[PDB]
Amino acid sequence: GSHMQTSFKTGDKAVYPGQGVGEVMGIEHTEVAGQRQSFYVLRILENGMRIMIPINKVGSVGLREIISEEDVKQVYSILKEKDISVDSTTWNRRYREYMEKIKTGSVFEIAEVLRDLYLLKGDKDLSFGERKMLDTARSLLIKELSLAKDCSEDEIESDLKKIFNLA
Repeated sequence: GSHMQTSFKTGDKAVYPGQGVGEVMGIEHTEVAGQRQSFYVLRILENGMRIMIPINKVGSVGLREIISEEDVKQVYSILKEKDISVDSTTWNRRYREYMEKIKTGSVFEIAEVLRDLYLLKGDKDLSFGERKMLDTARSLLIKELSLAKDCSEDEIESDLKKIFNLA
């Protein structure tokens, strides 16, 4: 053959503002009320769903890849120190500087946030108010670190046992 492409086939991960849980598996050609149109075959890593992102409605790109395994390695090193265990007095003040990190959901930030609350209780079963911040941070921990995972959430959720020494 000769012609058999669109924009970018399988080989890059793509993350739009809404989900990001997916990997490019090629381009599918559908028909919108009888019109020839192309879409990125984003294969959802969560359950195996199929999103068809429009290669044209996205304008310039629309779908922007997240951090790479390079970051995932650095991030682990930020939390690998079990000596960050904040005091219960300063903890109330530490809640504030960590509350702002949840707004950004920055990978290097969230990992530090959740870690602080994790070591604050020693185990994963945080208190009512600690679990409230941790629940939002955990949902982002495995979202960014998802790169080194490429599997069930248990991959990153369990990494925390080797980092915070939960076992």
